[PDB]
Amino acid sequence: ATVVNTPFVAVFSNFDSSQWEKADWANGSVFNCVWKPSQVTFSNGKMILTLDREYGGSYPYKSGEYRTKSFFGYGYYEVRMKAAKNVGIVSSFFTYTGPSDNNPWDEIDIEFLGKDTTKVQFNWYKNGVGGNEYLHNLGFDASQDFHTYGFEWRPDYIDFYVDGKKVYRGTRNIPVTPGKIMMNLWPGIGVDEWLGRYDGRTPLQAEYEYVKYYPNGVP
Repeated sequence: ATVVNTPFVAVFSNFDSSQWEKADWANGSVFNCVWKPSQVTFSNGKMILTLDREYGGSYPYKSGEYRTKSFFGYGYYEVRMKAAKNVGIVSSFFTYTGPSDNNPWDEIDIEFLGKDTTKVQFNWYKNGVGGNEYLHNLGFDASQDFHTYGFEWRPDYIDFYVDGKKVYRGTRNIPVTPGKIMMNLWPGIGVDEWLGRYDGRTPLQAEYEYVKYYPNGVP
């Protein structure tokens, strides 16, 4: 149960599966899918999250959320990934803790709004209060090939990276509490102005090659 304070590397072409959990429940909130383990699969060196229709469940859609068992502190978080492109959905890479862990809801998000994959959205929560949505123009299409994305999280700031280059700093209401690293793919509900309305189109997938955490350095 020690916060991880040493380098962590999961390359999904070859990694210790035992450090991870597939979600098998519904997040609720603005997410119009249930998580199933069946929707997290592995091929071509990649972890694949697949949003697909769901049959006779309580949700119209199923999808995948993959989550570390460990909690991680201040430092540099990096994902290499290729977002799903579709109106109304999100592909993500983020850190999260909250009341499951007797913690405040402290979270740092990098989210690719399917409706426009030339943009990446940064956000974060502290004690359950967000309101930091910043949309960055990538200058390429995030769904077209893999790129790396990341943040150095520190007590006073979060610095956002795209392909090894720092493009933004947030300073307001920075989270404090070590979180689990997670990736998910979902259709939104009740959030049309933000995501567009979800199409209902399936299957859709987001693909990830790795996740790395460095307690010390940046690029």
